Amino acid sequence: KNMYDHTEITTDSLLALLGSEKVKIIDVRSADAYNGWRMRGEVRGGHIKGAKSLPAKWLTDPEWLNIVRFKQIRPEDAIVLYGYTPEECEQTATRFKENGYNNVSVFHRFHPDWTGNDAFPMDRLEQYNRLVPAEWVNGLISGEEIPEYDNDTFIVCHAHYRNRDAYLSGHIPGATDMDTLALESPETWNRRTPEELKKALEEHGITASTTVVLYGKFMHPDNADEFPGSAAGHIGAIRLAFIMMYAGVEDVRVLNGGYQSWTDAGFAISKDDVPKTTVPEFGAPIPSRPEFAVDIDEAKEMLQSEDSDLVCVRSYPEYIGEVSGYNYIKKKGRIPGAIFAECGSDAYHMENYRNHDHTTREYHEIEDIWAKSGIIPKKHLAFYCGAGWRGSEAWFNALLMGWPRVSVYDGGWFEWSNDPENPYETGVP
Ligand SMILES: C[N+](C)(C)[C@@H](Cc1cnc[nH]1)C(=O)O
Ligand SMILES: [Cl-]
Ligand SMILES: [Cl-]
Ligand SMILES: [Mg+2]
Repeated sequence: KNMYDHTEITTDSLLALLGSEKVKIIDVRSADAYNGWRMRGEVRGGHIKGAKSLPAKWLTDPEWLNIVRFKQIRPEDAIVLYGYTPEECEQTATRFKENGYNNVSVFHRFHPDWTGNDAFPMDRLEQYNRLVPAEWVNGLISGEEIPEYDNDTFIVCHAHYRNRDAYLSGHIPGATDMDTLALESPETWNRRTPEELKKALEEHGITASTTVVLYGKFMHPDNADEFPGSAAGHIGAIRLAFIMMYAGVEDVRVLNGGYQSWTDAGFAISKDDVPKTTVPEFGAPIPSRPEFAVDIDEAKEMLQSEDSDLVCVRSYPEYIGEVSGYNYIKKKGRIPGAIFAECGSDAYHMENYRNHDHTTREYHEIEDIWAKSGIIPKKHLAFYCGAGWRGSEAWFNALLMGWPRVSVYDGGWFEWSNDPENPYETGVP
């Protein structure tokens, strides 16, 4: 065993192992490349079919070994690493060997050999171009040619909940801030009326034909604060992406991992308070995509329909009625008949849908876990949570997979429990 010299596996050998249950093929490129972005100009992007994502970026994470174990990558597995180059794999190969993995090989010919021949199977996140890497945003704001972009009008929007300091403390150059209160009402925590959305989008400089790039800043939400949501900026960004896509912005992108991805890439930060450039007319009837939103009467119908389900994206203490999740909800319990899809640790964290760096979790893992609960694309799914934020992030993950009938039930537990006639469950199921 040599911690620093790694066996090469040939293309022929790896081809013969694609179906092996005992082989784990590990893509150490960025998660955005794994999803399908052609980050080196390859003609076919994505990953080797069956490969898992383990970005070499994560080697500096003190919890690296726990990430690997949670991915079910075990020492008895044969580990095959690849990246754009075998040199990109060397540190990861050594890290596996230092932690008791004795069967570790490096595949040298993923690019250009594997990517370049159409008989070598690859996979990709179907709608990966909605989930953009920092390098794409940098090219956009620099006026440079970038893939998956044919527009001439864009805006980069920094989302926050009543927390302008989230933006003023550091933001992507030229970006403007959007408080989530611009597009959702504090009375209902639902999306605002069409007339309000039209005015708010126009005042923020957004037309239906503007490419809107949304991101937020994660600032370590604390349940002891009056407004922990003010620190969950990137959930808020995906919430606004949902409302904008519902409203009719044709081209909405989300920066994968939010602000952390921008600074991790080494790009310059701005603290300017950028004034808005208003536009006079949104340019499309609102809402253009009403099917993206489900309200309570439709949600009740979906609970009675075989081809439909509500998907509860809340924490386990919320689900069993231990806590409400919120300092503004007193009632505790759950909507009867929903399928549980645990979000993470509480209302302000999405650990089960994210990596430690806040990029979206490897989509195969989300897909496979969902399938175990019957959360599958042949259904009409309405994702929901307390009041729509976490549900929007789950919804966006399904949208990225190309699922054809996914919605957010906007009202969530807030609306449901606000009517004392609605039934609810509590306790361990
Ligand atoms: C709808 N507001 C903005 C009031 C929510 C947003 C939210 C974040 N994670 C769950 N919900 C809140 O901050 O509690
Ligand atoms: Cl966040
Ligand atoms: Cl619930
Ligand atoms: Mg709501």
